[PDB]
Amino acid sequence: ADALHIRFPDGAVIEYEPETSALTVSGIKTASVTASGSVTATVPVVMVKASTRVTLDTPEVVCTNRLITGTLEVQKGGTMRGNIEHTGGELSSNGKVLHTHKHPGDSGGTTGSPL
Amino acid sequence: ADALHIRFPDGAVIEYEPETSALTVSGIKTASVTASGSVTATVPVVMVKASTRVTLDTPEVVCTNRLITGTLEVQKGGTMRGNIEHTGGELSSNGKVLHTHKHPGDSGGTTGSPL
Amino acid sequence: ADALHIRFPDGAVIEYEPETSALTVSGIKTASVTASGSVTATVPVVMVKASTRVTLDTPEVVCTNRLITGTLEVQKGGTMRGNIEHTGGELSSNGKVLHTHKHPGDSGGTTGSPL
Ligand SMILES: [Ca+2]
Ligand SMILES: [Cl-]
Ligand SMILES: [Fe+3]
Ligand code: NA
Ligand code: NA
Ligand code: NA
Repeated sequence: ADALHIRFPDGAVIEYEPETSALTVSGIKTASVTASGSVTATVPVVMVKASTRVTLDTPEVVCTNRLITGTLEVQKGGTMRGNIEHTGGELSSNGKVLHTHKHPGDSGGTTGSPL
Repeated sequence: ADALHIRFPDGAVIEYEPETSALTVSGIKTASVTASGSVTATVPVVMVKASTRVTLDTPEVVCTNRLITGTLEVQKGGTMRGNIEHTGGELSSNGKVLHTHKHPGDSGGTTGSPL
Repeated sequence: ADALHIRFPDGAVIEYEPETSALTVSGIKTASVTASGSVTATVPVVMVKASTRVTLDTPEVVCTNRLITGTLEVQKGGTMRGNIEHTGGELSSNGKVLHTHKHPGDSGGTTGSPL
């Protein structure tokens, strides 16, 4: 056909509105999509507003350019290439702080912090 | 109308079940959505269970709060702010290990590792 | 029923093609899905091709295994565990470079860079 406009007894909406070219699904509890090949979305802007969590349960997540986050937790290691510029706190490894650490010196005293 | 309940000859299902408020798409090979503006999902929990890969092919991925990963690979650099606490292995740069590295000292010997 | 094949006056397509088991939504401007519980996608490959941005506006994004990115920006700190191997530039914290930094030594001179 030529239309999609559904109002359900639970208050859900599933429709397409060609005047504004808007596909709307609202008022549902769950959605799922199960496919054997691929799911693709091609659009300038993707917004996911998830008040609990977004889980990407996969061997690999690839971000092709920039990734921005508030906090980061890495569990099992990694690699980094390129200039990595840390500021605004301490970058420590096993308690040793990059910008402030000292060493025993070579003649019995202590070095200063990094120059 | 008021219902959406489709069973296809390939075994796929596309339906909405208002008793449980559940939208189900199953038994398909591929899905795609192509839009000129935006795609938005607003829901407490998003689960993506992808046995091969999730690719976010975009100039920028933004996580507004926490990001947790198993391993991390950064290809082209970055910035970090705030306290970054590494433990449980070596944090190295060009082979130099933050928590264990030593230097030639200022009078001919070698420093100890970081205090 | 047993079919889903819609052509709209704006040129949009919403259909399922059982010959190839392909669900297609195309030629739209916006889509949104609003749910009170969860949205789940289970499929080997997820592709998001977003010419402006992907935003995960959530307390927590979890990648269960590998995360790969071009650049990284961490705004508010974090933790890292496991071996983290940086190469191919400078890893600095508050201007102090892991692989090249020096210290005042313990007898009035300057240390060398890391061994
Ligand atoms: Ca000395
Ligand atoms: Cl010294
Ligand atoms: Fe040092
Ligand atoms: Na530490
Ligand atoms: Na290294
Ligand atoms: Na720095």
